[PDB]
Order: sequence, then structure tokens, then C-alpha cells
Amino acid sequence: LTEEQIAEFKEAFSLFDKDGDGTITTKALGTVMRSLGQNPTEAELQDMINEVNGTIDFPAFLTMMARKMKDTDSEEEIREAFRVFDKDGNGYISAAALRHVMTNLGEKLTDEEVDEMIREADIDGQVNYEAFVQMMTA
Amino acid sequence: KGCSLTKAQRDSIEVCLLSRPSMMQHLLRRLVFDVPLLNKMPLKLLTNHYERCWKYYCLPGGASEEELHLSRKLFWGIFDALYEQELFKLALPCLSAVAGALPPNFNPQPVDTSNITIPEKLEYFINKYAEHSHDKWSMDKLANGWIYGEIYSDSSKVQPLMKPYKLLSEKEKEIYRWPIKESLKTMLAWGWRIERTREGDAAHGYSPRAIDMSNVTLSRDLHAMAEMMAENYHNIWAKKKKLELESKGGGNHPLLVPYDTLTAKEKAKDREKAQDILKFLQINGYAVSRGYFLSAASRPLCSGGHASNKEKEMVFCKLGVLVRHRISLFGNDATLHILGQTLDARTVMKTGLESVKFLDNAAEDLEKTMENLKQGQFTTTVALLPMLSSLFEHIGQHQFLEDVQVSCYRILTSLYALGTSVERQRSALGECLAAFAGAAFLETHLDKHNIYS
Repeated sequence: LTEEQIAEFKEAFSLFDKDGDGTITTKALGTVMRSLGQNPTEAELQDMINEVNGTIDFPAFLTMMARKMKDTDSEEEIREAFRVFDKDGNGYISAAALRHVMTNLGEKLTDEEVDEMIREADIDGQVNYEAFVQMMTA
Repeated sequence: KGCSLTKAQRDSIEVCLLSRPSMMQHLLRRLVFDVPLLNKMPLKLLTNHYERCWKYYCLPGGASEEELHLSRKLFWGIFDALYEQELFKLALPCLSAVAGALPPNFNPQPVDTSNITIPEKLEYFINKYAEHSHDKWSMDKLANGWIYGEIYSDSSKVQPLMKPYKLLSEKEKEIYRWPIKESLKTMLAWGWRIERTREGDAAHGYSPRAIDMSNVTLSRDLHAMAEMMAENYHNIWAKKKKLELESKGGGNHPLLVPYDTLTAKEKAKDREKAQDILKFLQINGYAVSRGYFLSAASRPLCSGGHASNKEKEMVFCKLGVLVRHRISLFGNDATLHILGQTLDARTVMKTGLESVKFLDNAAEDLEKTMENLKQGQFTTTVALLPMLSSLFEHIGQHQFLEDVQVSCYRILTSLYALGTSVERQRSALGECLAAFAGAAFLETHLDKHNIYS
């Protein structure tokens, strides 16, 4: 999470608020999102209102906006994380390099996890990373 | 919610995937009933699911095959417009290949019921058919044994409706004459002819001399007429029920579904009402009249339409050209008057779109010509004319960055299709080869050495 995004979201929510106790109307959600550049469809706006009473509160608004932001951020991060390796531009990962980089910092547990990756990865050995994404993210 | 609607869609696809293909065809009935408005993306998703079901009902599943022929005609007709429609059209080539592996708020539509009159040759006929219908209805009541008396009470088996043809007044008959006569006025409306032929033939109350009206059966188009009038009876009764339940101010009743998603008893009653006329006509001798292979039959018609479209397709109907390439590949998966006509139309379309050789057509023409060359043996001495046509095509593709190799591989596919089992075109290809030799070249050299046989 970045700081001025939080500042802008707070300022927009309070800008379209009047009394100041976390109480705006439900229909002004579309207005405050299109002031923030967000424009989903009508049923998605309704589903996000039903995710929230009549008065939209502040932190869950931040949480849903965090979901919508970290979606595209997660795509660009899984882009840049494997643009660290694999300089050619095909997104293809050799399995010996999988044995190398799978024991990375953060988790770095034993041979169980790297055998768990190697038993099912599809190996032509250059492996496309989207199979790894579909594997790990259930 | 679009997420919740897509969740329901995935649930329905999983319910329809692993469930034999009998109920799958029963659902594909309603799927084809709603699919004709594909020209609304959810109908295209349901059509992709039905194409997967046809891929599940091709060999053993693919009666309803005539309904499959009408459904394939509707899929040819509604998708004759020229995205998600590209996905449904990619499903539609699998639908056509599976149909060749087979060949290996709804609102009812009423017609007017009392505006077309009755001929008198049936007015000397209803005057005894009403007595015979009272015979059969009285036999149906005496199956219980309703004995007429003075007190009309249904405890000791007494109806006030077991009375003969003579005691009935001028309005007691018309109560039960009314739906039968106002269905005769519908059957006599559309232009149907029942003309002169040969003639023919306990308990208390009314004991009839009734002919057994239970075991008389017509033929195919005659029962098609009877089924259309049963759908007319059901649509009038559904209009009656839907203008009966819209007179209060509430909701409805949940049987208001498409016509191919219903039960049989409500249609069996309408079947008996439609066909007690027809059984009595076949007993007395009065006849009833009007008054697969169709895919390969219309494949020459579709091929001629595709050539006439591909003559001047330089505008968004190149998706139709990709659909025609996919339909030809599906016919290759499902393969000679119409076949020779399709090969000649493939040559004519390869010559007609040779001068402009849209965007996906520029890559799809190679796939279409290769599929036709491979299917040319899976299906005739004037081929020097289309050979000179392809010679001019390669002359228009030589100087107009891998198009020369595409022309060389197309000549390879042409010579391989001619050699799968007049020498003007050889002179033209050698002329272009010697013209473009000093200035896609090595592939042409190894393609001429591969199409040399």
C-alpha cells in the first residue's frame, strides 16, 4: 500500500461526505469511484454495496479498493518477478532453475516443497509460469 | 451480479456436461428454441455448451435428428449476419462437425379462431360427429358408471351429464360443441382440405353404439398437422391461463416455460381433441392431406453464397470467410455432385479473392486452401482453368514478408491435391520462377522439388 493513494481515497470520500461521520449515500459510490477513476458495471456496484446499511464506512471501502488495486498490481508483480530471471521474453522456466529459485527467502523450507513443485509443473526444461500460478493459487 | 450469473453458468455447464445424452438433447431443444436470437451473449454461452453437448452426442447420440437438422438450419440462418460471437462461431464449427458426425419472457403466438368459415360438406358431418363425440364422452363417464337420476349428487355415482342425443336442447349441446367447433374453425382456417371419399361406419343413462376411438393412427405429416394443432390448442390454453392469472394483480404460475420443456398429459388431452376428428375421418374413409442429407445438399448453396460473398468482401464479413473455412474443415471432418461443386467453388473463391490477396482472411486463406486440398481426396478435366486462375493468383501474390513462400506452399498443396491419388499452369509457374530467381526463395525451391511428383 502507498501513502498518497490512501490520502487521495480519504480526501475523495470526505469530499463527497458532508457531515463527516463516515456516512455518505449508497448512490454516491459510483460518483466517488468515477471521481477516483473507477467505473465498473451497475451490478458490480450493487454487489459491492451489498458487500458493505445506507452509509458507506471508511475501512472496508479501503479494503475493496485495495482488492481492485492489488489485482493489477499482482499481475504486474508476477510479471516483474519473473522478469528478474529469463531475459529472453518467453516466461519459460527451466526446472533446475526451479530447484534453485524455489528455495528462496520467505518460506525456504525443505526438499518436500521443491519435490512438490517438480512432481507437477509440466516440463517440456522450460516451463510456462502461468501453470505455476494456476497450481499455487488453487 | 455478473460474477453470480457466471457462477450459475458454470454450474449449469457442469450439470449438463457429465449427465445419457437423452436429457442433454431435451435441453438442447430449448437451447435451439432460444438460440435463434443470437444475432444476449448468454445465449451464445448456452450455444457453446450445446456445441460441447453435440461434441458429447456425436457418435452414439448423433426422431430428434430431424430437430437437429432444423437446429442446424437455424444455426446457419441466425449466424448469417456476416468478439464473444467469434467464440460461439468457433463452437459452431464444432457444432457442424458434430452434426456431420450425426450424419456419418416467452409469450405464445395465437392465430384467429372464428374468422374462417366451415364448408357445408362438413356441416352434414358435425351433425353426427357431435353424437359420436357424445358416445365417446359417455363411454368415458360410464367407465365410472354415472347413472342419471333426479338428484345430481356425486356420491352414489350420479351425474347430470349422462343424457342422450335427443334430450339435449339447443344450448346443452353447444356447451360441449363449443370447443370442438371452435377447433374445427381453426383446422379449417389455414387451407386444409378434407374432401369426398368413401363412407364407412353396460349401465343406465346413455349406452352408446360407440366405435372404439382408441386405436386409430395416421401417418407422418398428418400427425405433423395434428401436432401443430396441439401446439395451437396449448397456446390458446396458455393465453387463456395467462389472461386468467393476469386479471388479479399478483404474479403467475411457474409452468409458463418454453414449449419444449413441458409434460405430456396437457398435450395428450389436446392430442385427443385434435385427433378424435382424425381417427373418425380415417374410420369413415376421409383422408387428411396438406391442401441428415440436407447439410450436404445446402453445402453447394452455402458454397455458392460464400463465393458470391468472397468476390467483394473488402469491407466485416471476413469473419464469414473464416466461418466458411471452418465449415469446410468441419465437412472435411465429416466427408460428388455437391462435393465437386464445393471443390469448384473453392477454386472460384481462391480466384475471386485473388486480386485482394480483410486481415484475418489474409491468414485464413492458407488454412482454407490447405483444408480443401487435404479434403479433395476425401470426397473434372477442366482443372487447367482453375490452374491458370491460381497461376494469376500467384502472379498477384508474388510482387504483392512471407507471401512468396505462401504462394509456393499453395502451389505445393494444389499439386499434392491433384497428385493425392494441358501444361499452361506449369509454364506460368516456371515463368514466375525464372522471372524471380535472380532477385521465400529457398522455400519455393524446396516446394517445387516437393510438388514435382
